[PDB]
Amino acid sequence: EVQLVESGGGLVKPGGSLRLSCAASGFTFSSYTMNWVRQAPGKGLEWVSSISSSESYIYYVDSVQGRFTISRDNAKNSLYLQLNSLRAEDTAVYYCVRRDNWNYDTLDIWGQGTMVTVS
Amino acid sequence: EVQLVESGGGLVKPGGSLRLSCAASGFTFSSYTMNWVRQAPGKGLEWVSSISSSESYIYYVDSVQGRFTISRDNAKNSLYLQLNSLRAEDTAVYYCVRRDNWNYDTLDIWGQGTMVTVS
Amino acid sequence: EVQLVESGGGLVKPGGSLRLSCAASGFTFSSYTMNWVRQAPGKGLEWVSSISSSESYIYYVDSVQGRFTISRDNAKNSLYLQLNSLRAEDTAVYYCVRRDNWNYDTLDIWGQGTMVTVS
Amino acid sequence: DIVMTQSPSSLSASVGDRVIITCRASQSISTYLNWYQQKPGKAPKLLIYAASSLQSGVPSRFSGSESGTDFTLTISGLQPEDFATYYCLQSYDAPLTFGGGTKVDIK
Amino acid sequence: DIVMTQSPSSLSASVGDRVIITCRASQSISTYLNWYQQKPGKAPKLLIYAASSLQSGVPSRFSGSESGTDFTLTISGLQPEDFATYYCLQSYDAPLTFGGGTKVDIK
Amino acid sequence: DIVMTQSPSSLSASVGDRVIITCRASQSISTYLNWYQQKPGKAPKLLIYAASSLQSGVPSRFSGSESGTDFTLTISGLQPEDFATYYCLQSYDAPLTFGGGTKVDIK
Amino acid sequence: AYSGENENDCDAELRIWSGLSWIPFFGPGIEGLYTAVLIKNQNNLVCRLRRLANQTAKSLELLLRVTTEERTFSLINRIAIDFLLTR
Amino acid sequence: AYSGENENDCDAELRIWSGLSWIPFFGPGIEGLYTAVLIKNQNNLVCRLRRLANQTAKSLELLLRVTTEERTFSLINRIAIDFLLTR
Amino acid sequence: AYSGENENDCDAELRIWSGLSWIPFFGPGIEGLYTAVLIKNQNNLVCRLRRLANQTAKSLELLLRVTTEERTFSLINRIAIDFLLTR
Amino acid sequence: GTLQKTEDVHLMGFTLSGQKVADSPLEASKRWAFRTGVPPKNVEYTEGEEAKTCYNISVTDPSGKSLLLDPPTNIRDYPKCKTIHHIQGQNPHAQGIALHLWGAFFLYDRIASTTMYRGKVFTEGNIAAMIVNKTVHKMIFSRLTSTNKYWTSSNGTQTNDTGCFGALQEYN
Amino acid sequence: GTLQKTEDVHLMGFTLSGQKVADSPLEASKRWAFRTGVPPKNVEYTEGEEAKTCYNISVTDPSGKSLLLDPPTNIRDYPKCKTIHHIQGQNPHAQGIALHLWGAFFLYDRIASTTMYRGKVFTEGNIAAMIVNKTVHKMIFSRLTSTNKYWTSSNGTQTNDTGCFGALQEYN
Amino acid sequence: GTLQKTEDVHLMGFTLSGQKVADSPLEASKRWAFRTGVPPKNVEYTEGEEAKTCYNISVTDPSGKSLLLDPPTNIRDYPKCKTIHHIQGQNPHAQGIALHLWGAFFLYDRIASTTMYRGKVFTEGNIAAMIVNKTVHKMIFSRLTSTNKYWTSSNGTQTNDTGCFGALQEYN
Ligand SMILES: *[C@@H]1O[C@H](CO)[C@@H](O[C@@H]2O[C@H](CO)[C@@H](O[C@@H]3O[C@H](CO[C@H]4O[C@H](CO)[C@@H](O)[C@H](O)[C@@H]4O)[C@@H](O)[C@H](O[C@H]4O[C@H](CO)[C@@H](O)[C@H](O)[C@@H]4O[C@H]4O[C@H](CO)[C@@H](O)[C@H](O)[C@@H]4O)[C@@H]3O)[C@H](O)[C@H]2NC(C)=O)[C@H](O)[C@H]1NC(C)=O
Ligand SMILES: *[C@@H]1O[C@H](CO)[C@@H](O[C@@H]2O[C@H](CO)[C@@H](O[C@@H]3O[C@H](CO[C@H]4O[C@H](CO)[C@@H](O)[C@H](O)[C@@H]4O)[C@@H](O)[C@H](O[C@H]4O[C@H](CO)[C@@H](O)[C@H](O)[C@@H]4O[C@H]4O[C@H](CO)[C@@H](O)[C@H](O)[C@@H]4O)[C@@H]3O)[C@H](O)[C@H]2NC(C)=O)[C@H](O)[C@H]1NC(C)=O
Ligand SMILES: *[C@@H]1O[C@H](CO)[C@@H](O[C@@H]2O[C@H](CO)[C@@H](O[C@@H]3O[C@H](CO[C@H]4O[C@H](CO)[C@@H](O)[C@H](O)[C@@H]4O)[C@@H](O)[C@H](O[C@H]4O[C@H](CO)[C@@H](O)[C@H](O)[C@@H]4O[C@H]4O[C@H](CO)[C@@H](O)[C@H](O)[C@@H]4O)[C@@H]3O)[C@H](O)[C@H]2NC(C)=O)[C@H](O)[C@H]1NC(C)=O
Ligand SMILES: *[C@@H]1O[C@H](CO)[C@@H](O[C@@H]2O[C@H](CO)[C@@H](O[C@@H]3O[C@H](CO)[C@@H](O)[C@H](O)[C@@H]3O)[C@H](O)[C@H]2NC(C)=O)[C@H](O)[C@H]1NC(C)=O
Ligand SMILES: *[C@@H]1O[C@H](CO)[C@@H](O[C@@H]2O[C@H](CO)[C@@H](O[C@@H]3O[C@H](CO)[C@@H](O)[C@H](O)[C@@H]3O)[C@H](O)[C@H]2NC(C)=O)[C@H](O)[C@H]1NC(C)=O
Ligand SMILES: *[C@@H]1O[C@H](CO)[C@@H](O[C@@H]2O[C@H](CO)[C@@H](O[C@@H]3O[C@H](CO)[C@@H](O)[C@H](O)[C@@H]3O)[C@H](O)[C@H]2NC(C)=O)[C@H](O)[C@H]1NC(C)=O
Ligand SMILES: *[C@@H]1O[C@H](CO)[C@@H](O)[C@H](O)[C@H]1NC(C)=O
Ligand SMILES: *[C@@H]1O[C@H](CO)[C@@H](O)[C@H](O)[C@H]1NC(C)=O
Ligand SMILES: *[C@@H]1O[C@H](CO)[C@@H](O)[C@H](O)[C@H]1NC(C)=O
Ligand SMILES: *[C@@H]1O[C@H](CO)[C@@H](O)[C@H](O)[C@H]1NC(C)=O
Ligand SMILES: *[C@@H]1O[C@H](CO)[C@@H](O)[C@H](O)[C@H]1NC(C)=O
Ligand SMILES: *[C@@H]1O[C@H](CO)[C@@H](O)[C@H](O)[C@H]1NC(C)=O
Ligand SMILES: *[C@@H]1O[C@H](CO)[C@@H](O)[C@H](O)[C@H]1NC(C)=O
Ligand SMILES: *[C@@H]1O[C@H](CO)[C@@H](O)[C@H](O)[C@H]1NC(C)=O
Ligand SMILES: *[C@@H]1O[C@H](CO)[C@@H](O)[C@H](O)[C@H]1NC(C)=O
Repeated sequence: EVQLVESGGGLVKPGGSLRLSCAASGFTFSSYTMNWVRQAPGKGLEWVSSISSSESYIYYVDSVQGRFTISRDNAKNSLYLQLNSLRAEDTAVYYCVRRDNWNYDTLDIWGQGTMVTVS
Repeated sequence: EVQLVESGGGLVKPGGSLRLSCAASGFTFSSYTMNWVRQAPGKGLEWVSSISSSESYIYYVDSVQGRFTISRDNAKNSLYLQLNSLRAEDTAVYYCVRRDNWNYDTLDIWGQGTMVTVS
Repeated sequence: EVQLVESGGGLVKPGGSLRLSCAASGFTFSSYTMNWVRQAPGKGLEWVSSISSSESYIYYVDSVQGRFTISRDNAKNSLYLQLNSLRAEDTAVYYCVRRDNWNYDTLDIWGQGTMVTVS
Repeated sequence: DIVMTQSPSSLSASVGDRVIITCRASQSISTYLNWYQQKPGKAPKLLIYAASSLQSGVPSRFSGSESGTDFTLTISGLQPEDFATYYCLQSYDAPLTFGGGTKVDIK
Repeated sequence: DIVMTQSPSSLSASVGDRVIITCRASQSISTYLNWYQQKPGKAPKLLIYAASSLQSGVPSRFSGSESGTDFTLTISGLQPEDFATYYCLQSYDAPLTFGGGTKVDIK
Repeated sequence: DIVMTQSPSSLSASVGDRVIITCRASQSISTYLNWYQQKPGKAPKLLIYAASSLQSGVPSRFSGSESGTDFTLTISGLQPEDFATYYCLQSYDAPLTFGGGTKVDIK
Repeated sequence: AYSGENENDCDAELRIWSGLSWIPFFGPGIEGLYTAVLIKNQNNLVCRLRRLANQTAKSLELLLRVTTEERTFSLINRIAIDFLLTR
Repeated sequence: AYSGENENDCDAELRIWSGLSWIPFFGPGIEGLYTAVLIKNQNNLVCRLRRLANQTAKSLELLLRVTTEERTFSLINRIAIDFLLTR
Repeated sequence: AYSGENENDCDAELRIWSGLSWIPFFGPGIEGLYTAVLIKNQNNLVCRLRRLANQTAKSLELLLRVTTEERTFSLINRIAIDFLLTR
Repeated sequence: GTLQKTEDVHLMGFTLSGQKVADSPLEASKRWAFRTGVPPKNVEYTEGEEAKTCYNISVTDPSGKSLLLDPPTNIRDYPKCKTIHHIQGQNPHAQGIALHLWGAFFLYDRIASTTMYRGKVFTEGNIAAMIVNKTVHKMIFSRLTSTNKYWTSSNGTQTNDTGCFGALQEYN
Repeated sequence: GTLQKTEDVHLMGFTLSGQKVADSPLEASKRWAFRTGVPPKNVEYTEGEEAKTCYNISVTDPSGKSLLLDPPTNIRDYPKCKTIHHIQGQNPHAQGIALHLWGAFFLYDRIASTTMYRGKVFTEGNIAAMIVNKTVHKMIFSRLTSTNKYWTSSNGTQTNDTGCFGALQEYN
Repeated sequence: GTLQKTEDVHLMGFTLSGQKVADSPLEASKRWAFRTGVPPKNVEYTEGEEAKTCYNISVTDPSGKSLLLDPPTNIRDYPKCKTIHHIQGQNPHAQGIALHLWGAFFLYDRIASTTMYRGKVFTEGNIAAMIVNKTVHKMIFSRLTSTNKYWTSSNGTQTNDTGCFGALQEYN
């Protein structure tokens, strides 16, 4: 069973930091590109970041560029997302999603998600 | 009608200068190599000089080398021949002749000629 | 008739020099590689040195390396062997042998040999 | 940034009906399109990938086709569990982009 | 300098006669030879070029042939207007050179 | 240094007998082996070369064969003048090396 | 067929740099010559290409040791000349 | 067929520079190596060759921009290797 | 067939210099690269090869005079490209 | 195998980072070593992968001459780097030139060297060869601000677990 | 298309004069311009047309360093020139190297450069490629004192209708 | 004629000693002469014959500049020499570069030059070309301390029967 598990989300004051985690199980985490997708209340899906296995291609959605920082630790099978200078528009449920680089880069393994509220 | 017309020939004292002209009509003068051929009284034809269209190949018959100077002005469709340090053997009728560079470099268009007398 | 003739061998005190000669006849001496083979009393054959025609490949058997010196003079059709710091084990009959470089480098022309005694 | 235009924004359908959902790209993304199916309070689930391939464990009512930049989701026979909000996502270059969605209601 | 030797220096002929005029080069000039026809007090007129070709407006009595450095002018049938002084000119390298000529008189 | 092992060190034979003499190399010397025949107080004489070829003036009782590093001298029919001490010599690289020999006596 | 439960030494993502414009004075400068190109691991191409690169460095070092050029070696004609000689 | 009422950017005239003598010490010096050669516009060759030269300078500049050789490029083997690869 | 009563300008004897080892830092140094090789005059090969060497130096000098390379000429591709063009 | 021109032939420069190798300056150094007797060797390639970690190394000996070799004119920095690590300082005397312990090349601007040159941004990697024509090259090939980090080395004896340039210290 | 050796392959250097272009030093200058960021590039050719106007340019900046690039050793003057124009003097400071506004090359002795080198006689032109064997080369190819003119440039602002080297003045 | 790769192609450097030519320093000198107007030319070859006599020549003019040309970086001594003759001294002024009177090359470490370079051990010889594949190369190719002699030259007029470097004198 392949599973991604999110934690580290809570209530944060607008203008401060909050760090999200993810912990892989079942698949080789060091071999795959990992993404972060959030869904703001009652809105659609929104891709936010991706980090490649070797950490050499790193991408952000310009709404969050310079504000958020993605990274990973391949030994710990863990995916991290540091959220800085949080905004009223940053309120969203965040998933950690695995991109399968050998089935046309498809996002197939999603987590249950964690809620991040900026009030 | 393609025509070459000579002028500027007269009587000159042995040891001075005399300038001949030619004025093309009917053909493109800038595209063709022009020659000067003289005939001394009762003698045969004698090629004296040639100038190429771009003025990059210039030739003289060693009897006149360093003494005569050929040039052309392609905008004016005009051919010139400056005769310097004139001699008793320079008495001859001078034609301006067009060389056709696409029919085996043949001299086909002659002028009526002008008489140059060095007495 | 192809012949090699040895001379210059005698009785020498242990620890001094002795010079052997050879004088070719019948074949071109400048075109062939020459060898020295000795036979110690009641023992087998023993190759000692070779010199190539152009004198560019020179070889010795390590028992004699640095002690003996081979050379040749192609104009004189002569082969020489300088024996230095002679030993009790250097007592042997020495032949001059031609190596035929166009019949698989075979030693075919031997001389009658000369006796070298170190007493 | 590659844009993704899903159509319509909402659709009404009954059980057993044929449903057509379309998806249009700003640039050409080849076959790198996926389709998702999301229910309120649940992570989105992957139905189509490579614009036409079927994910293991997905019924064969969902089907995808590609014609240039134009892509199509197609649910020929609707079950009472196929009422959900679908999206197309281009998996070609980054930033990766999702469509607006499509709310499929009961008719 | 390439030299040109025309032969003979003068020739006597009648009307209707066949006239042969020859032309010899010091070096090989390929087919770059021309023939002219000059009357007293008139510019010379071009008859043969490329050693054998006929200039527009020239009658077909004149004809040229080439054999190595040797060239030939040939007027098989003479009119009362073909008595003039002819020359061969090499158009190959410079200085360009003309022969001595050939005076064709009435016989 | 290439080593040469001749076998046996001595051999007893009669006239008309077949005699087999063998010769083994440490490394592979191709066909660069020669055989000699030496009598007491005489320079050695060349019998086989190129491992199998016959020297001009040698009778055809002597014959050589090669099988890898292994070489064979063979005198099928012995004359009363074929009792002598034989050696094999590698003519391939230097130092050039001779075997121990083989003393052929009368039996 | 290909799955990242198999690869362990390859990042499956790969981006590379590769009128009067052809005139030197009018063309790009030495820091404006390169276009960004994207290469997909469609048939495991990216990991085959990483593998090829990692494998070639023995042939390549040996060849560069063979040669006495101490300025810059040109491999393209080399590959071509051996293509034409292989047939 | 060809007439200078047609050409306007071509001079139809063209001259170019191209026992023990093969030994360096006995051969010509660096200013005695060239022979004068004459090329006739027989089949409009001179104006085709001027035209070719004028046309090649886009391929040539582009190619010289492709390359990192900062000493001297060798075009002859290039032309040859593409002749052998075209077939 | 071949006999030294025939050759007069050739020495029939000829010796020439020609795991992690392929890595530059682990391989031989610039004075440890060469192996000694022995060449036999089996079919008069050594004297044919001396003769070839002596004969080639006219083609070779002429060719090196043709060229403007003042650093180092590469003959191997030249020989190859003419092999492929000869056929 | 189809080849039409020499332009169809591509030498791609792949990085060691992309093959899951740790490219920190303390982990990259230990893959480098000086030695004497082997000469520099250069080769050209046609394109390159955008690397993650590049190096601009300018370390000098207590005398003052720079350890690495002064680059030729055709040596330029690596085109696309995400992070560049300026290694700079003073290191004990060491003879020879710095090579790779793996057999990989120091990738420059379309030049791969077996040795690193002073003053130039390189990445570690390798060269592949692939042959492709235009029809297939159009489908296989679909048609930036660097972060600068600074380090210094200190003169004295290196430890047994250290790169050739010694222990490195990040500074501002 | 028949090719037997590499010797059959001819790179002919044709001049701009021969294609009806004005090659006076005041008209040639305006075809030349300095710029930064593009490097020199050289190529070899096998023969060349005898040119009509060649240039030997030695202009320097008020500092003193010569504007043009010092030529490599293999750069020699153009073999056959009918007139050589010595352009020499002092010109305002200008960064980069002088290239051709047309894409044509500066033709040297069997070397075509994209930039002109100080101290060397070049002509403007282009390179053609033709392939011919001996039978046809024998029929297609049939088997001197220069005039020196001298010019100087003056330091200061160039006019809008002027060559890169400024206004030129002929002298004795 | 069969060729598979470019590796099958061998340029062998044969010596003049091996073709029965006298290579003493007094007999080799007379095969060498200086001249002006011909430039150096180099070529690479793949292996070489072990030579018998090599030369390490360092003769200078009464000014002080060395007659021969300073070698490029890729010029190394001849690998396998049995005897090396150090020719060293002071010779009258002579313009140009020393070439071979025979057309033979000065063989270096896998480089053949038409001129000898100062400070480098060369031998005289020639280059052959042979093509062989592995099956036949395995049978055609079967898989040291130098003696140093020292000579000096004296400044003044050479005799009519003398090498270019003048009369040579062996010393200790
Ligand atoms: C293609 O891609 C592959 C995979 O990425 C890459 O492989 C790596 O190659 C290097 C160089 O060969 C390897 O490094 C060697 O690894 C061994 C194994 O132990 C280390 O690694 C394992 C696994 O990670 C660890 O568990 C362990 O703790 C060690 O870190 C070491 O023994 C080697 O060190 C010795 O050799 C070095 C040579 O450079 C010496 O510098 C060092 O001092 C050691 O020397 C000792 O052993 C030598 C053995 O030959 C002996 O000769 C010496 O005398 C002495 O006794 C070294 O670190 C690395 O492990 C490989 N990684 C993997 C995952 O396989 C290729 O290099 C790459 N190719 C190219 C061209 O890029
Ligand atoms: C092969 O052979 C051909 C024929 O000989 C030769 O063609 C010539 O090329 C040059 C360079 O392309 C041309 O020069 C340009 O010409 C135009 C046209 O106007 C001039 O010419 C006409 C005709 O003679 C005259 O009537 C008129 O008065 C002008 O003199 C000009 O507009 C060009 O100037 C602009 O471009 C220059 C580029 O170098 C700039 O330096 C200059 O400042 C001008 O820039 C302006 O226009 C640009 C247009 O692109 C624009 O980008 C700029 O921003 C700016 O607005 C220039 O002088 C010449 O006319 C051609 N001659 C003919 C007969 O066609 C080829 O060059 C030759 N090829 C090779 C490789 O040798
Ligand atoms: C391939 O292998 C062959 C064979 O080994 C080798 O041949 C040798 O070539 C050289 C150079 O060509 C020859 O040297 C010339 O020989 C003649 C003949 O006389 C000498 O030799 C004979 C025979 O040994 C002796 O009996 C006699 O006494 C002489 O020593 C000489 O006449 C030559 O000297 C003249 O030419 C020299 C050119 O370098 C001048 O330096 C010298 O001053 C002399 O000049 C005079 O003659 C010239 C004749 O052309 C003339 O041009 C001058 O104006 C002047 O009047 C010279 O010594 C040698 O004999 C050849 N040896 C054999 C056995 O044939 C090849 O060189 C070799 N090839 C390569 C590339 O390595
Ligand atoms: C890699 O590291 C080296 C060494 O730290 C950096 O070299 C420095 O580069 C700059 C920019 O080219 C040089 O600045 C110039 O210096 C001269 C004086 O030398 C001055 O006249 C100019 O105005 C300008 O400031 C600087 O000198 C040079 N330093 C050294 C020690 O060479 C190099 O830039 C680094 N490369 C990258 C891409 O970061
Ligand atoms: C192109 O222009 C340059 C610059 O005007 C000319 O350079 C000059 O060339 C001559 C001949 O080579 C040099 O003369 C020599 O100078 C040295 C001292 O430097 C002296 O020892 C020699 O006896 C000899 O006179 C001269 O110095 C040199 N001038 C400069 C400034 O470099 C060049 O000749 C021109 N080329 C042509 C083909 O006209
Ligand atoms: C060929 O002849 C030349 C000239 O005689 C020899 O050159 C000498 O080579 C040695 C060893 O490389 C040099 O020694 C070194 O010199 C420097 C000072 O220059 C010193 O710091 C070093 O410790 C070392 O002693 C020597 O200077 C040099 N002499 C000259 C005049 O250049 C050369 O070695 C000869 N080659 C052979 C293979 O014999
Ligand atoms: C390119 O090569 C492919 C094989 O990969 C072949 O199918 C195709 O026809 C080729 N195209 C051209 C234009 O040569
Ligand atoms: C290193 O050299 C510096 C001078 O550049 C000096 O201050 C320092 O003491 C040296 N350190 C050691 C450990 O030798
Ligand atoms: C450099 O300064 C930054 C803040 O500007 C600090 O966070 C960092 O630790 C410093 N780096 C060092 C001391 O190496
Ligand atoms: C040279 O090429 C021509 C075609 O231009 C051909 O007719 C002729 O036979 C060729 N000659 C040789 C010797 O290959
Ligand atoms: C040009 O520089 C010279 C000195 O070389 C000086 O005499 C002159 O005044 C300067 N001219 C201008 C216009 O600056
Ligand atoms: C140079 O002097 C000549 C006479 O020797 C004169 O005709 C010419 O005009 C002068 N050139 C100038 C002043 O530029
Ligand atoms: C090598 O070439 C020889 C001819 O010399 C031929 O008989 C042999 O088959 C070739 N071997 C290979 C492996 O190509
Ligand atoms: C040669 O030069 C030296 C100085 O280096 C001098 O002592 C000697 O007299 C000179 N000899 C001759 C013959 O000029
Ligand atoms: C050098 O000294 C040796 C003895 O050490 C002597 O035999 C030889 O003749 C000397 N060489 C000369 C004087 O040229």
